[PDB]
Amino acid sequence: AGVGKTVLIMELINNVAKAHGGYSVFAGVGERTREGNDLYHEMIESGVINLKDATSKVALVYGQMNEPPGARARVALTGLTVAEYFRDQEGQDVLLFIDNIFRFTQAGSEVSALLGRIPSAVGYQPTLATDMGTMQERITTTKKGSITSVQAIYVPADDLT
Amino acid sequence: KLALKTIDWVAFGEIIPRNQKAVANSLKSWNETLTSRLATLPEKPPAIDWAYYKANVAKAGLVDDFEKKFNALKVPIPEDKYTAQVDAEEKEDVKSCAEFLTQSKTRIQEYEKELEKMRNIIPFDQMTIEDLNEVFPETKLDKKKYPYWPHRPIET
Amino acid sequence: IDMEKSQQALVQKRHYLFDVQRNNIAMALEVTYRERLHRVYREVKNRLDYHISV
Amino acid sequence: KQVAGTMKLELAQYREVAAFALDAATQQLLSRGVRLTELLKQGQYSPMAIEEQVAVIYAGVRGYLDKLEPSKITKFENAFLSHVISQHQALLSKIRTDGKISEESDAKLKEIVTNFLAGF
Amino acid sequence: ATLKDITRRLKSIKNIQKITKSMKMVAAAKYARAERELKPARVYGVGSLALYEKADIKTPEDKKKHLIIGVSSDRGLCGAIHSSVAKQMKSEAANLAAAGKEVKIIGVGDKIRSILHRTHSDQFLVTFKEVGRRPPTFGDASVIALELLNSGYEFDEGSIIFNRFRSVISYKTEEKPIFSLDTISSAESMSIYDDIDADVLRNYQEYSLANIIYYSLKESTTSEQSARMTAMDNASKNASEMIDKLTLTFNRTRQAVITKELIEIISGAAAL
Amino acid sequence: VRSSAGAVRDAGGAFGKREQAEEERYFRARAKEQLAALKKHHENEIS
Ligand SMILES: Nc1ncnc2c1ncn2[C@@H]1O[C@H](COP(=O)(O)OP(=O)(O)O)[C@@H](O)[C@H]1O
Ligand SMILES: [Mg+2]
Repeated sequence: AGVGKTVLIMELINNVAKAHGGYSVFAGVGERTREGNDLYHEMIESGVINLKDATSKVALVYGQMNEPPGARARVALTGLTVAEYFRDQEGQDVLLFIDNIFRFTQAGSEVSALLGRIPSAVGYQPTLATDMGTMQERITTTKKGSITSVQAIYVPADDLT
Repeated sequence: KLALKTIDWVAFGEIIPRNQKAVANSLKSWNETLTSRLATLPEKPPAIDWAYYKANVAKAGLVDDFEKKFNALKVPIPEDKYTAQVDAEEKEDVKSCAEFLTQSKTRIQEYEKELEKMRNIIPFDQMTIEDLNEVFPETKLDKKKYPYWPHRPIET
Repeated sequence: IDMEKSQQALVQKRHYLFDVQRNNIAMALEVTYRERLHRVYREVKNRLDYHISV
Repeated sequence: KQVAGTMKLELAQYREVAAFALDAATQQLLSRGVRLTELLKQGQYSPMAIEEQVAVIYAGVRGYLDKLEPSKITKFENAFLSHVISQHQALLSKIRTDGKISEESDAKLKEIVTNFLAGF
Repeated sequence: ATLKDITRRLKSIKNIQKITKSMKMVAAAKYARAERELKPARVYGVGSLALYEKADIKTPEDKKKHLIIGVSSDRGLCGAIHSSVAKQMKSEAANLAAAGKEVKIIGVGDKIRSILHRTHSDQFLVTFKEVGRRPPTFGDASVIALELLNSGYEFDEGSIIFNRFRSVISYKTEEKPIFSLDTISSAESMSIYDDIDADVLRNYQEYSLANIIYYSLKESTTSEQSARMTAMDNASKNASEMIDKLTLTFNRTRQAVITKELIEIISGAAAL
Repeated sequence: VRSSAGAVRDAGGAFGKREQAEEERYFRARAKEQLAALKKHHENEIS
């Protein structure tokens, strides 16, 4: 926390997304709502989000950290679905920014104990790897389209292990 | 009530003889503490809500008596007896304006006298040894102690 | 000559030490007076607060 | 914003070379860092008005306190506050109302600090 | 602390111990070389001092100009080498100034300058750095003597303080007097020496100054290398004791963490 | 349990800060020297 994940991802949106022909998607998963509003207004100012015409180049999905775990565990899938559609039917390049994709895991962990599952190594659900794989495996560049996925991943207490 | 004459401090510190700095610094510090205290105290004593208060007491007569005694009775105020240092000011006028000024000005007068005397002298290419003896009494060769030629101690 | 001129210049402003002393004495008396005022005020309010608390 | 920025840079540089305690440049860098450090100390239940904080930090960061010892900085801070709160209430009101250190305000601040430093 | 704090501390101390062992080995090699080079310089310097102790020269008791030279190095981590020398220098300088003299100081090595830069900061005639990087040579002593003579502080008496190397484990701080030719000329023991005007004697004094400085350099470097070897050995030993204690603590903490996580899992499993 | 390179400054204990300062002071000195040389070269190359 406090190292530059959000600033770096905003910088990437500033560079790549602004000068990118294809569409773009931003799924804010379990992050501060202040930042969601700041991004909305910065995008409106830059022009990627146009409130007047139909020339907007970014679709936003928000599941911020005031939501109950059920919504945080699924807003990533909602953003991923929007990106998947733009990949397949539109048959075009897509960007997909997620911030953070650790809140998906964490939100999955906040309900596992109440669903009757014994916990795993460190208070995590037994299905951590499978639950994360069944999501990260739809964010891919198939032969029908191409998703460039940038993910911010919180590392609790700087512990990379 | 209060209007304190302003001060310059770097100026103030120029006027303390070395034998008197030990009291000057203490006076500075005491001024500092007192000024901080005065700033601490408020501009006015806060008011009193006599009506409400006497409305919230049983023996309204007793509180009325205290209120009236407060109104009639006032507080004293100190005097300038501790300001006897008034006297000192006049004494200073003597050194500053009468004594030190006067002898200082006379010493000036003499220093001028000497300066214009030393500035109006013939070009040295025209002068004579008697002239050096008189303008500079340092070039005189005392015969009272070296009567014989050269009147110098040759080891010189 | 210049040394004497500077000394004379300082003579003019010699009076600041007395000025400081006067300011100090006056404002010290003022401080004591204000302390007396506030002390009577505080004691009387505590005095009467006794009765209301009772 | 104007003053705390330079203060932030000065403390950031100071914290790097702090673990020890030669040359004039780095010696003065440590001196300035320490002066600012003792400037930031404070008591309890005595918060300061923003303009007063600006005055103190400006005095400290503009090389004025670099002459003083670092054990006396608290004495300065306190006395300077007491002096300004009475003699120069107008300047503090100006800084609060206009919300910036204008050029005239900066020149005043400069002369007040220069006078007070020597007179202390 | 927590397990990560202990792990980081343990790794750091292990690195420190490795480094100190390597430095002890390096210092030991340099010490062996320094002793080897010190034997001949020992005979040479003792010979150069021969004259003054054979023709007993008493310094005049009517002169105020004195010189203090203190030989050390730039390198640290040598224990109480620079400390002893600086302590004795300030002792002697205080004594001289209490006797009403006009002392100066030459510092051969930074650490001497630093130790004496708070007090005696103004008596530094000149100081020399870059000592200790390579073994001192006669070139260094010649340069020091040359810059002492060139800098026109004609001294009336002298002293040099260096750490005489006794043994691989011990050293002593000495004070070898230095005389100016004013004292050699007016010494009755010197009336026996033949073919001696006041010019050959001046060249002889300059050479003897270079000789004594070189002797002190060799003794000081030998003692310093010995002290650095000893200091590094002791530091490595202390790091080893600290590593043992921290390894015990780390093992306790690792087991405690395993037990804590396992009990959390068990409680969660049984609390369904 | 092993040790790795650059661990003294990873712990951040006393040795870490001591090393950081021992580096920073030296390189501030060298930067000052190099800046002086750069100014001298600037002046000497105007003509
Ligand atoms: N490029 C940058 N330049 C300067 N400061 C930065 C930069 N990126 C981040 N920061 C600092 O990090 C803070 C923001 O961190 P942020 O990236 O929002 O947190 P996180 O990465 O934990 O989401 C800011 O207050 C700022 O001081
Ligand atoms: Mg963030």
